[PDB]
Amino acid sequence: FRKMAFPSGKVEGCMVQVTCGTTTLNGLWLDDVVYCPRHVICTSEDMLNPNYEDLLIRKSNHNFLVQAGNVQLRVIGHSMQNCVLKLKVDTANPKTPKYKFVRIQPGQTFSVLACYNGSPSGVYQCAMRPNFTIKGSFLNGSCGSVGFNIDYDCVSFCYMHHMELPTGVHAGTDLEGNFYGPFVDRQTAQAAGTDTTITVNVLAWLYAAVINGDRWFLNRFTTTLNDFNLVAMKYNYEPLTQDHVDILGPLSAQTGIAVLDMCASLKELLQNGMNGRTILGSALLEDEFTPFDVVRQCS
Ligand SMILES: *C(=N)Cn1c(N2CC3(C2)CC(F)(F)C3)c(-c2ccc(F)c(Cl)c2)c(=O)n(-c2cncc(Cl)c2)c1=O
Repeated sequence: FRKMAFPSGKVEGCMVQVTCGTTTLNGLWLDDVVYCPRHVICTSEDMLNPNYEDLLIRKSNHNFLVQAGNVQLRVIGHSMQNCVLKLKVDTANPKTPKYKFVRIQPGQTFSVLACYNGSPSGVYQCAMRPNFTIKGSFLNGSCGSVGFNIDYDCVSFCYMHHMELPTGVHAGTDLEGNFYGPFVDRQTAQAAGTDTTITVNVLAWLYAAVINGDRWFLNRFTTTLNDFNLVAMKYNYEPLTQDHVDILGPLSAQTGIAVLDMCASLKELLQNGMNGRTILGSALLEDEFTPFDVVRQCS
């Protein structure tokens, strides 16, 4: 059992390099618009507290260089939308996939295509944490890398990378330029909230373990939503709702294991630990697989 990303080809053909003066980062080219982080218009002296509006007045169309590999795009308009710039270009991307922009909820997963200088370098699976950070793997130059899901033909873009916080976790926006959580595109102290564990995801992963033949943690007990939620609170797990129970319905049905029974098994794991045993080759409880992801990789 492994985190698996979506095939990246459809997004790879959308990545470009954006340069404003001496500042370069990655952009996303869809139809005749390139999307990128607005901090492309900054220099180092700006970063403690940029006035983006004032910085952008000194910028004309020709001050943005956009390159799609070799293909050299002509910028014919620009605007700022929240924390992204939209550069209108003369040429529609011929490789534009069917796509949508979506603002995800905490707990939801997506693939990241990490890019440097407009070139794709790696793909991996990630999650929006409850505190609205993502635990990405990004180096300097990665801004403008995107997070997405692929449903049949359609690319659903949900994340654009902006910044690494001092703690080494990552913050960024939806493709409308609104940050997830309370983060801002300046270099101030921005402490994260409690990184709580995504309970419904852990349950989904326990079901995937049963589907794949790891069953040692199935115990004799059941519990109630309220009693389980006391336990979740003590262990900094998200509260489980009836909605969560409902979305676990297919996995429950497939395995014959009532969601509240699986809850009682999780309770025991939280209270007693894993006593040196593994689940799906992991020595901790994994929370970055959704119910939806589990179905994908199991059947
Ligand atoms: C991303 N392509 C470059 N970079 C930044 N940058 C780029 C600048 C801000 C320096 C500049 F030229 F003036 C504009 C940041 C960053 C730092 C502070 C801040 F408020 C923002 Cl909005 C961004 C950054 O964090 N990273 C980054 C991203 N992911 C991982 C790492 Cl190790 C660094 C970055 O590459």
